[PDB]
Amino acid sequence: MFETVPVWRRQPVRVLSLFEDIKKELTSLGFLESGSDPGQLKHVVDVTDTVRKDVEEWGPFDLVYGATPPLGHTCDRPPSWYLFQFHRLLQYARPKPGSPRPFFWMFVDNLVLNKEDLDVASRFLEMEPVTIPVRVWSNIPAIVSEEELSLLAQNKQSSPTKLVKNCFLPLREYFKYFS
Amino acid sequence: MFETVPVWRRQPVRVLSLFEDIKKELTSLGFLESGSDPGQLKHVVDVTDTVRKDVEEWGPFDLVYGATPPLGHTCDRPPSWYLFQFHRLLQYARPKPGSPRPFFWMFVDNLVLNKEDLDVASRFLEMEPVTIPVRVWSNIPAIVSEEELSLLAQNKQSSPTKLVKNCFLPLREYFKYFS
Amino acid sequence: RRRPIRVLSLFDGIATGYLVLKELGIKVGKYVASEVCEESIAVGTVKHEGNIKYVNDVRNITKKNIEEWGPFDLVIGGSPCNDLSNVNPARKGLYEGTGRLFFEFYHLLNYSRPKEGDDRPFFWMFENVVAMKVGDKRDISRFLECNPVMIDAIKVSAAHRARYFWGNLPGMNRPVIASKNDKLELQDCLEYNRIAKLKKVQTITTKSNSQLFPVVMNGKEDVLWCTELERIFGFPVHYTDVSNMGRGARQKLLGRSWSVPVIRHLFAPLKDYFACE
Amino acid sequence: RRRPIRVLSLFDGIATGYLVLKELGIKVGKYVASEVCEESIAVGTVKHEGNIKYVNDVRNITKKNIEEWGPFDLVIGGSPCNDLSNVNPARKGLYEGTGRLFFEFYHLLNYSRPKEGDDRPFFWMFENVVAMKVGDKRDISRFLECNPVMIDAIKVSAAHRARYFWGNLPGMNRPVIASKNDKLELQDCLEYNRIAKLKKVQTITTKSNSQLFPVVMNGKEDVLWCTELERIFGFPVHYTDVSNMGRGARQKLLGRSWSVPVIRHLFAPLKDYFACE
Ligand SMILES: Nc1ncnc2c1ncn2[C@@H]1O[C@H](CSCC[C@H](N)C(=O)O)[C@@H](O)[C@H]1O
Ligand SMILES: Nc1ncnc2c1ncn2[C@@H]1O[C@H](CSCC[C@H](N)C(=O)O)[C@@H](O)[C@H]1O
Repeated sequence: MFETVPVWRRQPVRVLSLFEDIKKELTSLGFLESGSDPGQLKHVVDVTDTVRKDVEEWGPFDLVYGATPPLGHTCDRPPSWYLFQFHRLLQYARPKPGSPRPFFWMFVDNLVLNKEDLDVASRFLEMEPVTIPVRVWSNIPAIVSEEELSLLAQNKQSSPTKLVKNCFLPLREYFKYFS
Repeated sequence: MFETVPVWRRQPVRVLSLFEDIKKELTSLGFLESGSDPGQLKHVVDVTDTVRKDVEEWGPFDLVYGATPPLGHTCDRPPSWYLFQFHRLLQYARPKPGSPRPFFWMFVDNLVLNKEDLDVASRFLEMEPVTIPVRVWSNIPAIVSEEELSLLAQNKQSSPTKLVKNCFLPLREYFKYFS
Repeated sequence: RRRPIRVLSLFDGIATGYLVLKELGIKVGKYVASEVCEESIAVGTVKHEGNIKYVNDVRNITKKNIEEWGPFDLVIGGSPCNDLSNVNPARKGLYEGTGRLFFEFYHLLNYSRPKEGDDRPFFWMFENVVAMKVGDKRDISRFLECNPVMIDAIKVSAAHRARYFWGNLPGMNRPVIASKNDKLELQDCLEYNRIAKLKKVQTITTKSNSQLFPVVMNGKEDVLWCTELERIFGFPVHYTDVSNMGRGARQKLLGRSWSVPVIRHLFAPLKDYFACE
Repeated sequence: RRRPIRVLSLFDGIATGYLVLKELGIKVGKYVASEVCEESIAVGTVKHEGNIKYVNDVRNITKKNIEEWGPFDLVIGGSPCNDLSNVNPARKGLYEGTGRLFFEFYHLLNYSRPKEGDDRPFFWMFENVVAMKVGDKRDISRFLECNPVMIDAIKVSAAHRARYFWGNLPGMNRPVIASKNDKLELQDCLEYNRIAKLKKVQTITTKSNSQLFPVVMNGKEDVLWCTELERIFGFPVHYTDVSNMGRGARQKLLGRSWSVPVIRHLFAPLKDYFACE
């Protein structure tokens, strides 16, 4: 784990929100600054032509957020596309080995990843997903069976959840409060 | 061909009759002596254990005769068996290449060799058989379509012809004559 | 100083990487091959006498495995091209089916990479076909963070084989020149009493149709033999005479393989970076 | 003095006669092979680079051919054993089916023999199986005018193969002793990572069922490979890797062939009668 910092040292997070913007979400807890037009959040949706240098000049970043599109909606790209692109951009944003600064990342899927895709997701993000009745892969210190989950997914697919806010609570122990 | 011999030089032929004896038959012209109880004719029917020395020890021979069993008879042995044994014993009876002398051989089939055996018979005896309405393979001087032979073979199959004597006529020009 | 090369080969096939390194005279210290085809493993095991450590599926290689089996000096690999080629109508792209296996190479490549402070020499190379959509060629370049070079085996062998090559190997862009012992025409790859119609062969694949009757023997047309296919690709003769494989089985392994003289051209600059015999 | 050997081989198979003569270092002046199997002819043509004059069916060889192709110093041959063995229930004996082909050897042997008074060296040999009825073994001895010698390949190879050998070769009845490079146990004939259950193998024939699973690989039972069959019979490795032949085709040719180390034992005394390399 990362070691906590005195409250007078804490500074506002600068976050990289991929695919799904959480700017309005982060204001509710206060990791973001109400009014800062040059926001600390950098949001991109199409990253097919993003190079490592682009992220470096957009950096530094402390939290890297990636999320699959909401349920139903559209299959603009394969569901695996978001995980692979999230993993590629994450390695660009990680601090160098000569910097032990706090760095966090989170990837959440809204029941869009298939059975085989979960195994790929867990292998690349190096942890099994935990179930919150969405699945979340993240290094945050914060952290029902499949049949009901699958049948529920079938009903909604036949016809933008933001409950992940509760997972951001221990990020208050490393960064500012309503800033 | 061989050259004819003066009449005062001719001597009685000694013949080797295999499978089918022609002693009673050969007397009709007089090549053998009616009084000679041993006779110039040596007749064997079962030759499976005859060795080259046996034929040499029996003395010289001028005519070697072999014939398949008659049509109206069971086939104790395969039809090819008589040709192969005739060819083996014939090479034993031939005079040495150093001492030339009149030597003749004859193999006659009574419609017992099938189509497969005729090709083998002609190849081993080095001549195509001539039809005498029997088939004749021989080095004797001088000497109806199958359609007829095939249908005749079927009628004959349902139910010891000796017309071959007419082929023996020029052999009196090389050996003596009895009356 | 110079020490033997430790190689990690993903999607090893019939161990073309180990073959080329030993043919170059490079001392191979360790060769870890990720390979799942039973008949392919039998080839690399028999023809190289157990010098290759097989680890089976690439998706079962953990981060601890790369640390324990490491360090690695060379990471090579060519993902299957079944779902990446314009030939097959039932494609699954770069993200489904076997096309998604490329990211397993990308994953293990970053695991094997030396840290920033470690300036030790580290080389790698990825191979795939040219008949891929521009969207999939771009994405592979976006993940490997470099651009591929196209090297056709027609320049150095007797068959068409245009392939893309990503990597950081020294002098990948250098001009391809054919060596002395390269069989550059089909007649050079044939057996005795067999006559070649063409000088070069249409791109050979796993299927029999790789014209279809390019050889004449006893004044009659006939297909290529397995021994002749091996000569076309540059493999040693009877390299695939293993595990009772018939004509169809051996052509499958050869149809997915690398052109040996091409990989020799690519791996040649490694002789000046590692020990040699 | 000594002159190269001129050989006539009836029912040549995969040219074991030419192989043994060349392995002995004997200068082969002419090798006329009577052979009808396309796959078998392809072997002797490719593996010997056209030094063998093929004349196809033995029943089409005329007396003039033996004179023109002659003179011959060695006449070898082994008629098919399909209709002469106790194994096949539907036998046709020595006088029907393929059994009558022995007489074609007897026919061409006397054609090739030197006439009486010609003291030139002339050797010959006929091979057939031991599992023949006494009535046919006697008849073959009656026609070849000699007695056969029984030589089992178990003494010099890794397999049972009791065969009869007629002929006038020098010292056929001598005790058979195994040479230095003979692989007399199955483990010697196996490949890498392959474990042999038995020391010797049951007589190998044309059919696959020849025990049936005598090798262990990766802790699992497996049959013999084609390369291993060639080592058992004493042939060179990949000797039958010809004409896209699969497992069944190569076992067919090898199952009816001669044991090379046995034929080497028989042909060895010929070195003192003809030219050598
Ligand atoms: N999941 C997987 N893990 C490891 N290897 C795999 C795999 N899926 C397919 N492969 C391998 O992909 C190989 C073809 S890629 C070609 C191999 C290489 N170019 C050569 O030199 O031959 C196949 O032989 C197969 O064994
Ligand atoms: N009618 C015929 N004419 C010539 N060869 C024949 C034949 N019938 C069968 N054969 C040959 O008989 C061979 C088997 S006999 C064994 C061959 C030999 N002992 C060897 O070294 O392998 C077959 O390969 C076939 O080609």
